[PDB]
Amino acid sequence: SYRGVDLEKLLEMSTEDFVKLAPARVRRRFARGMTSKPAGFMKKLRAAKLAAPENEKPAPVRTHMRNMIIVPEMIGSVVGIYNGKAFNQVEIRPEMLGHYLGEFSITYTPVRHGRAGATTSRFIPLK
Amino acid sequence: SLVVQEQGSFQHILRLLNTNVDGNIKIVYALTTIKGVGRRYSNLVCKKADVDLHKRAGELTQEELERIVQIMQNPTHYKIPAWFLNRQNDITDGKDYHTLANNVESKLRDDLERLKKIRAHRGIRHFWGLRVRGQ
Amino acid sequence: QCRVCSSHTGLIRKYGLNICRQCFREKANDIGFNKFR
Amino acid sequence: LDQEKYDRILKEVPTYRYVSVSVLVDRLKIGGSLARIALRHLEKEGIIKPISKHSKQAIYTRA
Amino acid sequence: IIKIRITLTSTKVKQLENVSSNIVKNAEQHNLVKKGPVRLPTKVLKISTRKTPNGEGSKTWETYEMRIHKRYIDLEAPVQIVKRITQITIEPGVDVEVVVASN
Amino acid sequence: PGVSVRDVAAQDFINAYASFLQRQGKLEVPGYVDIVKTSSGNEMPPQDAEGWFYKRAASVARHIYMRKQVGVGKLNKLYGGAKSRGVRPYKHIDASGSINRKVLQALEKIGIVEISPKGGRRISENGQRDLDRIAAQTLEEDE
RNA sequence: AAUAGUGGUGCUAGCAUUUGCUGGUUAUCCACUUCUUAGAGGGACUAUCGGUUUCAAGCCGAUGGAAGUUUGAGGCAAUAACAGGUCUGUGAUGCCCUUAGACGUUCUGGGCCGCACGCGCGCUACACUGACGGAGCCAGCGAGUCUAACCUUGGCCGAGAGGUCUUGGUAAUCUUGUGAAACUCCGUCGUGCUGGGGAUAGAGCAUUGUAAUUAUUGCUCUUCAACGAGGAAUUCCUAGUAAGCGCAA
Repeated sequence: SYRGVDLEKLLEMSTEDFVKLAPARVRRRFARGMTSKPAGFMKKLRAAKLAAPENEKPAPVRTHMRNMIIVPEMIGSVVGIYNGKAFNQVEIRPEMLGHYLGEFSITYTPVRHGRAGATTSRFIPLK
Repeated sequence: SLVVQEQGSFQHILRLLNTNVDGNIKIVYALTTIKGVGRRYSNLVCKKADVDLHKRAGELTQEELERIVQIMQNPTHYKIPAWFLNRQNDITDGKDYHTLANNVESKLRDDLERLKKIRAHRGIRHFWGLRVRGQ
Repeated sequence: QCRVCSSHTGLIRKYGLNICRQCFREKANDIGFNKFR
Repeated sequence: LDQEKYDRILKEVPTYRYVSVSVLVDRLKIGGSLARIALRHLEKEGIIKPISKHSKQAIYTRA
Repeated sequence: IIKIRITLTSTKVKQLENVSSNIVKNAEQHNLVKKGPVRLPTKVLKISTRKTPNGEGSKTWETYEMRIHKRYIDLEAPVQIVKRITQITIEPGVDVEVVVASN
Repeated sequence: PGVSVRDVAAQDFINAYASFLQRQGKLEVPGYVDIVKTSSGNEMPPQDAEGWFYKRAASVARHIYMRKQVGVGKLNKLYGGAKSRGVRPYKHIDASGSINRKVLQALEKIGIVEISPKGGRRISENGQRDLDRIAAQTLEEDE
């Protein structure tokens, strides 16, 4: 329901007006380039898709994951295998639409103060 | 110029949706005391109001206080372009509206709380900033 | 390019010669540059 | 809001030596444009003997 | 028998007044029409670079220079007069060009 | 006893001329004159509500007087201000083009300024017998 | 000296007109170098008078002079313990794994980029010698496209941001007179932390590349939150110098 539309518009609406209900960057990142080998997840996403009961697991392939837009073709699928060392555990939640596939993995642990009792730095020094 | 001497009739308190205006100023500066409207926004609506641009509160016609919110509540009805608005192409309904003073906090928390907890339509690593370092 | 003397940075992209500036001070003579002021 | 802009100025104008914006703001109600419009009215009244004027300031004295 | 134009843009100013003299010398022994060697404003090149291989020390810099001078002459002559004399005024470091632009 | 354009006031000569143009009313004044300011660098639409459109259109005729030609890029780089950037240092102003594109075209309808073969829009004998003649009508304002 | 410029003769438009003051541009043609650029030379030596001193080296006034602070500013000049001087330096070190190399690449997210205090060298302030709005309108040294996308003006659409159609420029010709800013008049504003000051932010439109989320940058509208001249202390900058103001590589 972006434009007040039906939020069950899942298979009925294609990828083209998917871009029409979306902000400006993917409204440019749509004819940005006809990818072939970076379009290799989609040739292998359908290699294992929807052949399961309720709630599945896709066929993740080692990529560079962080860069593609989210597709409507997602349900609860735990995307992500190894593709390096910083792991990308990407389960799908249910349908929160219009975003990159990058905003899920580990990038920085939010560790608070170990010994940060010198908060930024000192004052003007004097001994 | 001249000496015009009116019988007071000036209101230290106004009532335009819980906004009490010290109206001994210019009327475009009077509306800026509310939230969501500034002098970049209130500039044209008094020019849309078709009045004198120097008046205080003691000389305003009583229909115009109805009129100024009427143009406000009907923004696109009287030639306001798309680049003259706050809230634009919404994630829930796609339409475009502007906001008054006491409801900028509306469409604010609920629109951030989805990015705060639900791991929303875009907010999954925009998920700790107004939560851990700026809550 | 990294030309010679522990440098791939601070290259002189101007005037189309592309020299690492560590290895410019010793080559600026025979190019025909000279200091005067 | 009828007499304070009516008696101290329309009668007690020629009491001073010269006139600037300094004397007119001695009342805390006569604001900037209110003090400005005072001489702007009074130049029509002919009491102002002008000396020099530009956009930052004038030099005005009475008749 | 066509109006021509010669340019010479060199960087040894002592070795440009010998060449520009013998250009106007053998033309005036044949007494052609000419206009004098017009001398253009010179061009200087410069590059500031600091003076250390590493980075540890105090800071001010260098400044290197290279000077380019350029002057040019217009001329008219029969082609047999000019096509011999432009081949005997060679000198290293010096550039010579012929332009016969008669638009 | 006969003057050119060059021996009148500068600021005042525009004021007497545009006020005559205020009596004319023969200008394609678009709808968005209330909203759109002069550039991006300025903060506000001007304190003139009406006569500013007469103001800029008068002075652009005043500037092509001494000149040979004017394109549109020139009066972009002209119009008297400094771009604020906030906490960062300043930079020069560059002016908007749509508000200058039509007002240059808004004088071809009244025979003032037109395209030179060299590539800019300039006065010809249309203004050279009339715009000076109404500049000669400003000589009555000299007394 | 058509790759600078004026001075006329013209074609030529205004012209108060009436002798006139502004224009007119390739080529209307001729004559010019003062301003301009670059070669060749000249010119300042503290000159000439008056003081002062062992009457010495010199230092102070004086009038002349473009110039009288080494005439203004730089470049260049070796005694020494920082084992930071290392380019296919070789060390001319024998262990670094120094040969399923932990030294390559392509092919991968994460380097300078996590809360509550800085000695980080001024940045935007704290305002009427001010903001905002109209006008007036002045410069200097540098830069650039072929095996290839660099400069960019008109006519274009649009509120910017930009997009499209064209050109011009291998270089005093084109961008570019780089119409820079402070300042300058005419206004609006009225001393309150208000229209001073926009620091965190949410909604949007654009561009650049294989790719901008952890906002790469840029224009919209909102929000306006510390901040009333600074305790003890302590300073890259020298008469067109100190300070503001630039926005060229």
